[PDB]
Amino acid sequence: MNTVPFTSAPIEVTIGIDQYSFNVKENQPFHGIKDIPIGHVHVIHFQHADNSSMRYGYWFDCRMGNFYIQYDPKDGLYKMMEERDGAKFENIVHNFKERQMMVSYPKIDEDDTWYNLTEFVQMDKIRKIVRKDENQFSYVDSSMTTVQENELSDPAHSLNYTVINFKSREAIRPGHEMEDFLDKSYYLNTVMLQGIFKNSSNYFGELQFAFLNAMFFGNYGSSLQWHAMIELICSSATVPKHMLDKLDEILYYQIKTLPEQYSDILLNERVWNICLYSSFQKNSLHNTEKIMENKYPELL
Amino acid sequence: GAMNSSNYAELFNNDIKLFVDDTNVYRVTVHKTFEGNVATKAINGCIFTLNPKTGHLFLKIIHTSVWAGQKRLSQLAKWKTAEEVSALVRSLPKEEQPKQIIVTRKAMLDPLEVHMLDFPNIAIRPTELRLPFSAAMSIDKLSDVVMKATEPQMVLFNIYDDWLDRISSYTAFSRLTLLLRALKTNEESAKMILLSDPTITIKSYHLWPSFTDEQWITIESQMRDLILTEYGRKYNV
Repeated sequence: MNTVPFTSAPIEVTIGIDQYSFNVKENQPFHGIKDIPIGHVHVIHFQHADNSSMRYGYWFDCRMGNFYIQYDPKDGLYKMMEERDGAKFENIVHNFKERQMMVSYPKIDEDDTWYNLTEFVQMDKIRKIVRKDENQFSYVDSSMTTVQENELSDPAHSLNYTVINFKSREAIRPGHEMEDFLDKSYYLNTVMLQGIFKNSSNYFGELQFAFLNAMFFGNYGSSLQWHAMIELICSSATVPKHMLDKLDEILYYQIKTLPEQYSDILLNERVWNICLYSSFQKNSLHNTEKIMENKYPELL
Repeated sequence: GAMNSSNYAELFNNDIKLFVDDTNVYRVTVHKTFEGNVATKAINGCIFTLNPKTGHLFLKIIHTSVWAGQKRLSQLAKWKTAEEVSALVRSLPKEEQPKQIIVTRKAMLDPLEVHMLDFPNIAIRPTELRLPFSAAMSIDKLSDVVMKATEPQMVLFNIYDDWLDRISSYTAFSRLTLLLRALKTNEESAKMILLSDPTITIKSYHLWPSFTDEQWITIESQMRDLILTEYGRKYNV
């Protein structure tokens, strides 16, 4: 189990670690998070008590280095940093654990929620969507735009999601206009899966990362990308059976985790009604359709 | 965006534009079968593609063979319309290509946008105008060429005859929409108004009768009376 120590907590802040969250008081003796499960990516996220503007946070994998958080009073945020000195890092963590100045990642043994949300998400793929190659961890916030949003403005601070545009020459073969617009199988299987993603795992990894950035940061462009990747599958007549069965699991756990009170801002009525009730795959998402009908029947 | 009464003069400026009306592309008669079920029989249709400034009409005749063994014909008809308008634009020299295509029905927007991806600078727009272009098949010479077609054909007309020698394109369009609205509302009464007097004929190379300026005023008044008379009958008003 790995540890993200904190230098201090000089400003009152709600701290997120994956799907969990904790309130820390101004100058409270808080020195970080221990017992973080090895084997998954994680996200540590922040919302300041005195300015709920900019949710922000860091995607990381404790297998890739020793990371800690330090408040920067100039830039006014909690920053993730890497410690290259292993013995210094172990000595700081040991001191904080002995003084019980750390919260424990509160995982229930029965509880596969975080695995179910991050099954296909890998740090190397996050670092290609979020470009800052000098760090092994990835900063995301509420306001960051996507490459596609910027096309329709600082490119270094952008989310490089794969551009999906149903009315683009990439999506429509000359001579197959009606076929390709009404059945997106070409666009899904040849252009996206065989061409850009190489396999369904990379496609699902990006879809899962988009959802988590939408949910944890209220990142609007991430929400658009999540819905576009759902709609591209549901709008395709020809999808491998394993991909449909896996999409149903992926979406079920996303819909299960979503805060009930955020459904109005995180769920697109048009996309979900189309995917569940009109699309080629309207009958392929049994688990997702049942949880959506029982939890958010007003959206539908 | 959408074309309405706020931007009506835009139709007669010097930016090439076309109206596309798909109403008459897929046309059927509905009839009983021997077993007492119902069946459709397609008849020849047409795309109505009009330059409202010049009167140039690109009438693409849709022959019934294009529907043979096809499904969801009302959906296909929109895509076939977009395919043929796209083909017409590509057939025109660059300086004759439209800068805007206005579709009379909003269901034509996505099919035309997708067929015109290669032309990102041609704007595809809906209109809030209710234009009577469905009544095109009430113009005897347009009906005759559509019904006689034995294969796909494009026929070029000037829907204003020689009117632009005497009137502006705004006035020519107003006269056309009034004639087509009257033909749509009461075809028999409109044709009686147009053809009753046998001393006024239609030139071989025209669509409408050779009315003098004063006779056009009389005809236009009789068309307005027809439309009001019919509105009084519909609503008992």
